[PDB]
Amino acid sequence: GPIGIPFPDHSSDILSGLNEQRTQGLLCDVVILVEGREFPTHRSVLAACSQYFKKLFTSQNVYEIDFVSAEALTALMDFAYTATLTVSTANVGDILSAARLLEIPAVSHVCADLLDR
Amino acid sequence: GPIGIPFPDHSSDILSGLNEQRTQGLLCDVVILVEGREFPTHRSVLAACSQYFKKLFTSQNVYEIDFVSAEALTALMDFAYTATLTVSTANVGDILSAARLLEIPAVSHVCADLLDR
Repeated sequence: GPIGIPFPDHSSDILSGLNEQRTQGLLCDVVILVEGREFPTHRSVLAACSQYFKKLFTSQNVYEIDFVSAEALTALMDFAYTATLTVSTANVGDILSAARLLEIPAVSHVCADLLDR
Repeated sequence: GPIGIPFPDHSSDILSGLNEQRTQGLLCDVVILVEGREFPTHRSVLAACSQYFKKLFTSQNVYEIDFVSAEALTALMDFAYTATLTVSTANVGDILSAARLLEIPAVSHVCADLLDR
């Protein structure tokens, strides 16, 4: 009969490979531009993470985003590609604003819970 | 801050979204053709998963892959996008030869051991 063989580290290894690709600018199909900083990424990974980008890409190589800061987009990209959110009580309000406009629920829920109320 | 908050299930969330994309033919940038069967996929994900595909995509939009069976490619694509490989007594040597040619070392190790037993 069929045997299922699970691979515990597989999804981490796939994400690590996609992160290596943006870091080298290899096989990226899109560039986001925010405050003069370029972010080579994958439209597929952005859409799996952000309902804003999913909507944008399912209806250019370059997309200029004006409604978030470069600092916040950097935190949010690093999270999408590495699974770790780097944040301070100085920039958490900025990260939360951006996560709410880009519609990234994991981030927007954790940031708002830190600040609730 | 700065403080690195880990999200332990994020990598599986990303892969789940990539798998939904593939299952529907959405945001897929390449088609693999094997025995008249069409598999819409992402070259970034295949390269992250297979050293053969990494070299191929970093060296068209449709590729006919004649050196693996449709049965073996189906199993290996499901693996790439889900983290579980499903095999049987009857198809294990076939998945083992495809994993060696596609340079997917994690799969060939498990399959070799299954076959030798």
